[PDB]
Amino acid sequence: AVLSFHNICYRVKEILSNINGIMKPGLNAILGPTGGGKSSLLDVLAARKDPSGLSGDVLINGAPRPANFKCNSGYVVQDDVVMGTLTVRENLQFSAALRLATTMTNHEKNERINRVIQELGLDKVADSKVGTQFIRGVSGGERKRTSIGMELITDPSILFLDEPTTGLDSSTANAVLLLLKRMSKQGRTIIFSIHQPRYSIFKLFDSLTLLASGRLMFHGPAQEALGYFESAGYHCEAYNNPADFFLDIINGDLIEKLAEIYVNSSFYKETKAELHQLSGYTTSFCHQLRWVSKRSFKNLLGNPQASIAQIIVTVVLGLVIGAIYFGLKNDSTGIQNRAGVLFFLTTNQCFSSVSAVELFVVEKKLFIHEYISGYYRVSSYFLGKLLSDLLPMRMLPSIIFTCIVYFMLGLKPKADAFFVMMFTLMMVAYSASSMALAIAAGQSVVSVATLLMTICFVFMMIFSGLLVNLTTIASWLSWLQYFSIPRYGFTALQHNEFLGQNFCPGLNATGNNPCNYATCTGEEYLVKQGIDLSPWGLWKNHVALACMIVIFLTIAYLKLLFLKKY
Amino acid sequence: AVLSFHNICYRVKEILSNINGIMKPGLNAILGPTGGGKSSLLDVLAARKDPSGLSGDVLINGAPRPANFKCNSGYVVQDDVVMGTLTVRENLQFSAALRLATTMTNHEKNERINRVIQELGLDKVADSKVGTQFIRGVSGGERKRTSIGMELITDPSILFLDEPTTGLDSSTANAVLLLLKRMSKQGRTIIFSIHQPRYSIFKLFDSLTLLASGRLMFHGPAQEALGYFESAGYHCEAYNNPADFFLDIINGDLIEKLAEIYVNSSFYKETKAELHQLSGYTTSFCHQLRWVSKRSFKNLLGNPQASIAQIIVTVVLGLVIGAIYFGLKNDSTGIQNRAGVLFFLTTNQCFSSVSAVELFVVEKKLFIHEYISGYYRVSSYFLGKLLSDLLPMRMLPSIIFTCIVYFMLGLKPKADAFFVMMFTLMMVAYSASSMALAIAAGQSVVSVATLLMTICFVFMMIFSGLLVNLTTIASWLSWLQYFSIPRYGFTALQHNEFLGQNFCPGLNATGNNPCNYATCTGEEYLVKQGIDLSPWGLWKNHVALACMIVIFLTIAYLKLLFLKKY
Amino acid sequence: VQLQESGPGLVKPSQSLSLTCTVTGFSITSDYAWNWIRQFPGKKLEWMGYINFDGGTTYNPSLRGRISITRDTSKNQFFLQLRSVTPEDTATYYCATFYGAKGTLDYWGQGTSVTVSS
Amino acid sequence: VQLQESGPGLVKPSQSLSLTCTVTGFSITSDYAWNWIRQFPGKKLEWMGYINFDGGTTYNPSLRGRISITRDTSKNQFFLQLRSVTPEDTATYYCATFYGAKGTLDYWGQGTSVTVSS
Amino acid sequence: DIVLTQSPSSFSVSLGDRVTISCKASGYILNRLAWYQQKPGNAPRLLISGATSLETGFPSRFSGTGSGKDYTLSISSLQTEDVGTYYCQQYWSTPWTFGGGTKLEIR
Amino acid sequence: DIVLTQSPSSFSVSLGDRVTISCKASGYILNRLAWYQQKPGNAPRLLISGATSLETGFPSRFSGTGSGKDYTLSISSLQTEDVGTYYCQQYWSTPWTFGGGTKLEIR
Ligand SMILES: O=C1c2c(O)ccc(O)c2C(=O)c2c(NCCNCCO)ccc(NCCNCCO)c21
Ligand SMILES: *[C@@H]1O[C@H](CO)[C@@H](O[C@@H]2O[C@H](CO)[C@@H](O)[C@H](O)[C@H]2NC(C)=O)[C@H](O)[C@H]1NC(C)=O
Ligand SMILES: *[C@@H]1O[C@H](CO)[C@@H](O[C@@H]2O[C@H](CO)[C@@H](O)[C@H](O)[C@H]2NC(C)=O)[C@H](O)[C@H]1NC(C)=O
Repeated sequence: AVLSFHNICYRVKEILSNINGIMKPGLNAILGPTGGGKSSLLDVLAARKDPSGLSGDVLINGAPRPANFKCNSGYVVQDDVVMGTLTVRENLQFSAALRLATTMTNHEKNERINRVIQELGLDKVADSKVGTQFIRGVSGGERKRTSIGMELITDPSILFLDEPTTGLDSSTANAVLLLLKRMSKQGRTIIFSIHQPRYSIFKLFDSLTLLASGRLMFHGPAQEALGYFESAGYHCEAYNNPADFFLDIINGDLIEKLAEIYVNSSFYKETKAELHQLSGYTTSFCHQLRWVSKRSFKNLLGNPQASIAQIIVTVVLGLVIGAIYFGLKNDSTGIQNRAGVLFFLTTNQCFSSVSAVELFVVEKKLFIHEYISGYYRVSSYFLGKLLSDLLPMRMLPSIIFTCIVYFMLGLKPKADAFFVMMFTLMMVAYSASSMALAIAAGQSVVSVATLLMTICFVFMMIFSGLLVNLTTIASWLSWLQYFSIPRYGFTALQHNEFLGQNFCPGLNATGNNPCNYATCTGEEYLVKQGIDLSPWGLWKNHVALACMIVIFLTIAYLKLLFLKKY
Repeated sequence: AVLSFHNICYRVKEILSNINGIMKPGLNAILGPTGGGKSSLLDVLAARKDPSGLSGDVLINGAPRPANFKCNSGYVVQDDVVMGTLTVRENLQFSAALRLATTMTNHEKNERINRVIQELGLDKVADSKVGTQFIRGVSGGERKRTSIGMELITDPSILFLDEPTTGLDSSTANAVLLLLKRMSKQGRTIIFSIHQPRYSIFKLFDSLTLLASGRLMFHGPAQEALGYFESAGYHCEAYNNPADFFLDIINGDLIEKLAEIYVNSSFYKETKAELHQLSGYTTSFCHQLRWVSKRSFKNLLGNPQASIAQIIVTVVLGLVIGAIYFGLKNDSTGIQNRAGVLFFLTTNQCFSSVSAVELFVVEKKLFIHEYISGYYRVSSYFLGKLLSDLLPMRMLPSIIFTCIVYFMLGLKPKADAFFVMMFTLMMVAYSASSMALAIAAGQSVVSVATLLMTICFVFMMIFSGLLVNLTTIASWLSWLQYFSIPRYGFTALQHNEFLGQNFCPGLNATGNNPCNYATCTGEEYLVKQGIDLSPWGLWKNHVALACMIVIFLTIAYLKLLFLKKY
Repeated sequence: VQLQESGPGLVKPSQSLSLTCTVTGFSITSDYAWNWIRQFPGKKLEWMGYINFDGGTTYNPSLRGRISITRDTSKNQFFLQLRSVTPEDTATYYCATFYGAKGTLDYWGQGTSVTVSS
Repeated sequence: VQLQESGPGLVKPSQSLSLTCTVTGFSITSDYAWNWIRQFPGKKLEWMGYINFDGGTTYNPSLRGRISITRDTSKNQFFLQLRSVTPEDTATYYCATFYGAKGTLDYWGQGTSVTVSS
Repeated sequence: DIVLTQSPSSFSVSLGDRVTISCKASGYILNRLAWYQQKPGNAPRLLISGATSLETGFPSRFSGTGSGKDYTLSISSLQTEDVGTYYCQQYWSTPWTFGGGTKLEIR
Repeated sequence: DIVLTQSPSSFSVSLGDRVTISCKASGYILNRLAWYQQKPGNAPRLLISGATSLETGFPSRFSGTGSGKDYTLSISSLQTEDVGTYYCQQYWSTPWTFGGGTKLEIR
């Protein structure tokens, strides 16, 4: 299962040079310094860098990079990517249901799952939880093991692998390394970039690519770097660890002849002989939604202290607000209370959606590793994530509030005059959280995202319609009031609630208002803020909130589609 | 400069056992596993754990732990503690001005500073910046060097030291280790707990304490662990690194005889012979304020993109608000605008103070390492930090706002009716930020702190006085309205601004109000919200905000004083 | 605009009370709010709630649930229903009429003398 | 309550204008707001600002800075100062008087006929 | 602003025809529209405030109606002293805008 | 609530002494205090609204003063039909609280 590469001159501005050498079966390694070219070479060789920077040829047993290459090549990321909240058996199933062909039945699929969990000994914990924050069933020793397995259901012949042991110390380290050694010669050409190994794991490599400063410096077998550096003229610290000795060479013991001293050695020509010798999606959309939805939903359930907690806090907020605004009399202090509680509800539906940005910034690493592999298409991931986490998390705090407070406060007592409030809160929640999605769909750090969103929400709240009479704003600023979501929410709620009311005890102003400074009816307070009264005057706010949703969602889908996946 | 310790039976529930052995001059080491007892032993031996858990005796050349021990013992923390924003020479001065006796003059102090920066070669960069985030003048190789120096101005004979090389790779690693080797036998008994060293630095140790699982397992010289494990019956991987070989022994190659196999060896009795043989603040308060203030102020200046940025954002907020509320007419839309802008200034002053919690959670590590050492007393640190960062950072956004917006908006045009607004904004800023200090004075993670503060501020804003008429709250909730800072700010601002106004064009209501539903004067809107009108009705809010400051500051000082400093 | 007060001039304690003030010359569902000022024998007035023109009410908080005002707007009446009568409130009840846009109890009834005794 | 309008009955363009409406029978600093309704020759009225009783003013936005109303409250007058007069506003000016608590320009002056021409 | 328009900008009535004048607003006025009655050579004297009331010194013929936008004055059997343009004038917003005003024609 | 108290709970005047009655509030009323005049056997009939105005059907003797808290009625040379208690009554807050009321003594 050879992987003869040839002249990988990658230019992002290089990061590499005319590398050579082939990686026969066994257990090939990439020693390197911390960040010279090692990880970059393992990325470029695993079809993980955009080809426009690569300016050379690679091969696969003699055929230049078939299209469905990643379909037959695993590549396990260095840091964990497995969903901790799910359990190992279900993680293996989720990896198996999306990437291997669904012409076979579920039966042989579970059969292969048991085959993998024995060829990678884990029936130890074949149903334990892995966990991230609030529960930690298994440890790293099994985390990396299930990460190695998660790409072994498809059974590729080239198991790419980067920095297996960074974060594991000696015991589990030797465990996973001997595991690699063993499951290698079932015919699997592992290619892994280790970070200062020991000598106890230096036993069996068959290959190692001492590469530093963007230039190759040795590509012989494992039992040859010792001899190569012997002929180079060093004692190598008679008792030492050579795998650290070579690094001790590169750092400060210079370079533009140390890289040069190798091409003249035997190994360059040794391999380059055979180099020049050889020189002459799968599934539907249905599954890719029906499984991403399951995984994200059961994940949401897995660590409930994140979401369920704010459900408790929204119940508490609803109850405390019902306690404060219990009466809602119809006297001069009725307008203040009524335009206060609706305002607070809208502004709280907004600000409490700035906590739904991590829908796409916690797992950018996971989404990216998944999409570079042939799991699904970005539209499927998007719709699944929405239907799983946005939809049933923003739909509850629109029913807790409007069922708890509506009868305590004693607002307009009608059926539709209640369902309209529920629906408008739902709409403003969805629209604000979708804007939150549109802003933070691409980043990886959440600081600037949360900052921009809090500033935008603060400005929208200023233009909401309570802190300033929207008719007295200057002409060249009144055009800004259309970008504000709290306006479209608060106006709809007001128009729902303020219509048939009379806020002046003893004075019937509906026939005519005496003294014309009084706001002795709901219509007068509603027009005084510049709000329509025709039935369109309400649903105009919903056709305007059903539009900010679609715009702020297609912007998010585009930001996901056009994101550099390399 | 021996440090013969004896039977350190620490119990937090142990973490150690009856350890023995002495640490003669040279360069003593603590190998250990990752976290068995190594770091804990180096902490307990450096007078860094509360003695109530220690139940044994230690010695210092024959005298049991003099009171001013840390006054003559350095202990350099593993992770960096140096202030990156300051520059190396000034960091060395700041370490020299607080901890060594101020009877000598500044002259010999700078002389010793040059003596140190040559005995620790750094005139290379003796004025470069170190930097944290936004500027990174020098690298780790000099960062750890200046951290080692920062405790060498006092010149202790016992230079405690934990994990010198964790985060430095080979070149600078060998640099600092050979530096330790060299500056050792000017008579300095370094005691450092290294983490899987190499053999190239395994040259000269004179001592090493292979300690794992809370129990000692070897305390001979450096050239003896090899022989001890020879007589133990292992080949030690003929070419290998022994410093990793012993760890390879402990992990899984068991224990309750491997610790037992040593006491019977020669070295236990070898040392325990001489064990049983030997068995029978400085400165004022003035300096400790005048220097912490300097350091914190120049640090604030060092990375200005943190503070100066929000000064830019407060200028922008002031200008945009002046643009929105430019007119402030005196008609029916005058009350709404006036009670909107003041509200938006107060709650703004509040929620922009939650960003001043990191005054004491970014450097809890630094404050703690400094106070365990005899630098200063906690009251000095507190007053210095306040006078340096709280005072001139919360005092500007109270002058940007009230000078930018007061003449654009065209509020009450008088001198004192302007300085009162400025002063009230200053008071509410100080009071809210002091509460922020009182909540987050002890923690180390800022998540739960920011969450609690944002919830408390939301509730205070609900009870502010605009979203609900404070006179219509039920009797058993009206007692809550006294805990709210936005209330005490917004009420003062209102009472300042609403007194002599007339908000009804053409109707003079000051003589008598017709139709009694009109709010045709400022007094009526001021009483309708339950606010006094006597001149005490305003300053009552300042005697109530000058009290939440003192309470929320003494709570912070107590939380700092009673914090576990171990 | 023209009120009249007429009911039983004696009750017993812990029983109830009704007073049936029949407005005339003005439809009680048209403009004003209508009150029930009561005056003790020591000549000191108490308010005792009102019923708005639409139907809403608001009672003097010193009367917790012991008062309830209702209106049979077909004959433009409005009634008082005071329950669990203590033998102390031997008042006079006067059937007052608010204005709203001026604020003063312009028109008053004639008052009956309820006597709460055995 | 009793207004009177009297000023120059001719100006030239780009010059200014003053009209000096002398209220009588009521102190202009006591209750009402005082306006300056002007009517074109095609019989179509325009508002043209008012001066409140305390001293504040508010002008018709269609008149940007071209109008400024002031009052010499010693003889309870209030003046109009229209600057950069176009030869089109050959109006009539009528010196109206707001009310505030009722809303209607109750009392009006007699109006002069300003003619803005060479 | 709020442009008050009176589409029937001229009428032609006989001495007794109960004629009405319609003054539709361009926003929401909420019964704050007042009617004046200019005569040929005098100052507009108030006729109706609040769109419903009257003014002492006027008959009971005149009477306002309408609400929201479409307000109308309704003269009842106009007598001889009833000629002369009629201007509506909202007073809800800040720039108080009158109307075109409708003369009256005696047959 | 707001407890309206009239410290001089009884007077003794002669037919012509310009007597005044003081009704100090317990909060801030803002000129919303009204005076009634009960006679011996009738219903309190309104006398002054807004603490300054009067009521058509009454002389120009009665006149209210004061502002903020300390309101006072001022009878001017009381005639013979002027006897009978006088109750102040705020109407600013929700429970409208009358006062103790001050009888009048004819010497
Ligand atoms: O009004 C502000 C605000 C402001 O007026 C000016 C500057 C600001 O930085 C804020 C502000 O941050 C703010 C709120 N903070 C955002 C985090 N809220 C989530 C609750 O933990 C959260 C809420 C909030 N107003 C109350 C509405 N929502 C309460 C959150 O539950 C504000
Ligand atoms: C407020 O007053 C108006 C009239 O001043 C009342 O009435 C109209 O009233 C008459 C008599 O019942 C009927 O035509 C209708 O009831 C009302 N019509 C419209 C279009 O409002 C009105 O009823 C009074 N308010 C209440 C709540 O009764
Ligand atoms: C509002 O009206 C009141 C009376 O209705 C005016 O006056 C009092 O007015 C007289 C006459 O000038 C003087 O005693 C004082 O000026 C006022 N005294 C008090 C205590 O207010 C009042 O001037 C009118 N408002 C304005 C702004 O002029």
